[PDB]
Amino acid sequence: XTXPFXX
Amino acid sequence: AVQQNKPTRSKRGMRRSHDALTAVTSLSVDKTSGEKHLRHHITADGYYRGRKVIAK
Amino acid sequence: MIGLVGKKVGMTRIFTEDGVSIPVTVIEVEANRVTQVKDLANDGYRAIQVTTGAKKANRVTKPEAGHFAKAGVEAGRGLWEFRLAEGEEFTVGQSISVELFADVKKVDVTGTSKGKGFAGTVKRWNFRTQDATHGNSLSHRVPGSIGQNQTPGKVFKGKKMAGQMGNERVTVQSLDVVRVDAERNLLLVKGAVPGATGSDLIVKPAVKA
RNA sequence: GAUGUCGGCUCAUCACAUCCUGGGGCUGAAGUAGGUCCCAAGGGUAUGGCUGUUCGCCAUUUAAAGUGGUACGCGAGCUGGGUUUAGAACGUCGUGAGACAGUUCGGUCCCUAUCUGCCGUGGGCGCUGGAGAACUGAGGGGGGCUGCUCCUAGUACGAGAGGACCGGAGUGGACGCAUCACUGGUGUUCGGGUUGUCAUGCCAAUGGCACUGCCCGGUAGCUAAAUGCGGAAGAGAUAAGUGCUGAAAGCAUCUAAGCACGAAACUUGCCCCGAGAUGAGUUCUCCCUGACCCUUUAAGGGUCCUGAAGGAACGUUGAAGACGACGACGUUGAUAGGCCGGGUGUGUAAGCGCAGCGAUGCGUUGAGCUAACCGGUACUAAUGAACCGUGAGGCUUAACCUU
RNA sequence: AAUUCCUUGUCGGGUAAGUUCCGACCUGCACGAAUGGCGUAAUGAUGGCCAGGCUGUCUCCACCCGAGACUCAGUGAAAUU
RNA sequence: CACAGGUGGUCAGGUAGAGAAUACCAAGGCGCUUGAGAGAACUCGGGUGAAGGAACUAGGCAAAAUGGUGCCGUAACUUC
RNA sequence: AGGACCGAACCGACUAAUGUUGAAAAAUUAGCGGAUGACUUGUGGCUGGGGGUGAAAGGCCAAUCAAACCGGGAGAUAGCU
Repeated sequence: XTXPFXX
Repeated sequence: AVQQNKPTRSKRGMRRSHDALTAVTSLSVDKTSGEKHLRHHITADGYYRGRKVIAK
Repeated sequence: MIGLVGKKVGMTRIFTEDGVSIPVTVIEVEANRVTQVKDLANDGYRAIQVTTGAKKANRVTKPEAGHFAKAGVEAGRGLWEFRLAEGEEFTVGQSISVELFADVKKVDVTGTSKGKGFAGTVKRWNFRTQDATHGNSLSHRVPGSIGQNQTPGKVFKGKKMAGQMGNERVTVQSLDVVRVDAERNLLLVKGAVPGATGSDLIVKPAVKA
């Protein structure tokens, strides 16, 4: 949900 | 990272075909004490090549 | 023509009158005894089998002892074969000295290179090391990519990877012959040759020429 | 009920519409140097400034800094600058919440590899009696780059300026392999200097700890920046191309018959692997020359005697090694440790004496100590045995012994 | 310009070479005066840029000391299917 | 969880030191409940490095470097 | 004298690496900020869910927050799988 998995 | 299919019992057995243990071929016999022992190792009673190494 | 089997003694230098230092590898070439001669009629090709050095009598197996007995020569530490160039004739039991290289002026030296054991791609294939900083995560000396995407879908044969390095047959060609000492059974060749001290070396005249 | 994205890094692989090198036709090709087209994919094919950039511009190189495919190759290989969450501003739009493919600062990249694949390395069995070796080479990989200078020759060519083809020699760049003699790095297993502190009763002398306390040197090994070598020549068949003879077609014509040249491509030549090459090959050497019983009577089973060549195991081990493997040796013995001698390194030990009030200096003294190195030495450990492996090796046919 | 789309604007400085930076110019796409304008010493784990020193960040990696990885004995998971 | 975490007050030795920092120690308490070998790649935590010295990179990230006391000396600018 | 300076305890959390089926459902290691103050800390108390508190991030309110948790309406409804 934060850009790249899982940032 | 992980399997896509469950390996078979056959595949498990094949991998274990090299896991068998090997027994000692033979045990040496002390010339004086007469008991059997691993080659190049002292006997249980402290003998080695019939010399009666420390046994305390 | 035929070569000879020698032992790597070590490396030294030869000082010339003109103030030049020549790095030389000292090779001990003892008399090579012919143990078998092969011909087209029996073996389908021409060659000679030679032995050198000495071996413990108690450590020579009976099959090997019979082979030496037939040729009437003392047992050596090994057996090597050399092809004949359609103009060379040798007889069983003949001894070949280092004088064979009296006027050769250039030889090929073959031996077993030093064994490096399991080696990484950086050492084995001169792979470029990745960044030591700037965010690199546990990928400082790793190979990196080893292929392309779905299209090939496989790693190609012959891909350069980590593995055993050294301890294999290696030949160095066109080495100048510095000196031949029949009395001391020594052969000095400019430069280095494969293998460690005391290893077996095969010396043949340069094929390139 | 997820097929991770721009760029970079690492590692690549193929295509040829060829950037360089190689071979040619034409030229408004004198030469040098070019233009254009054909053949050719063997190898080679920049570093930096700016920007997240690909790209591009610029600086300076190079024989050349090729064009493309590979999920615009490659994040279960790395990165996270760009893009694309949540914070916050500027410009702009909106009354406002907010918004913009406008800008700006900040902002978690997980996975121990089952299978395929790949790089290495073993076990099993097979190859038809067993065993120890040396080979043949079907097949498969590696390698294949090129500058500059000099001679030919200031010759050919050219009004001059300028300036060769062909051929030969030398010396470099990049790349690859090997090696440690040299030059060096490393050398927490060698020696020394030195700070703080604790301890060995104390002095003296040493040891522990403080990143090896901090440092100065340095053996062996490993190693590059160190020093040796390599790309080839040659041969076969060709590509584009050039030809000879020669008809169809009285001529002409490189072609239809026949014949000769022709490139870094192709097949060899060079290096390495290689008989699981089940098409399992060849050569040399070595070992085994018992006696019975049963029966569904055969490539049959069992008992007794026998246990070879050789192997394995165990032990001491190696410039061999992840483990297996591989090599050396096991008392008829230098395999390892120790020991002896030497070398090397460090740099004048301790004790004692002398000089000085003392810190210290000097003599004994290039002393003491000294790892992996060199040459020697059975002092220690590598034990007699035991174990595995057998007892002449199927059938058919042919030629031979008894051509 | 934390604001400028065109745009790496133009010129100068700095560099062998500067889409960033600094100083000017003003054609302000779309600054502007308490949702403040323009200056400002000091302050800042704040943004951008340039120097000296320093270095394995790099050219280009080499060796060494330790903990894992590897082997033996004991114990003994996981995602997935 | 026999878990590298969290948890208020009190006591405060010696040498060096400005010090409750830091190093080595006293009293006292511990060696952290798998070991034994080997000395490959690779990963982790460190040491050293020829010549060059930011050529790295989005960016000097990381690393290296500076580091104490006394005296001397100390710019633009400034709200002094 | 000082929301003064350097720096332990103490309170914080700027950078990097490790870890990411971790020793740990946010920590470790090396650096880093404040450290007489708008400081920090023990004990007890008060504020309750469209409400609290908030030097303001939609932060926090028991590992849960653009409307906590527990029970109930309840087998809400689901033209969708």
